[PDB]
Amino acid sequence: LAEALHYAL
Ligand SMILES: [Co+2]
Repeated sequence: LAEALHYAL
C-alpha cells in the first residue's frame, strides 16, 4: 500500500 500510494501520487 504505502508505495503503491507514493507512486500514484
Ligand atoms: Co516511497
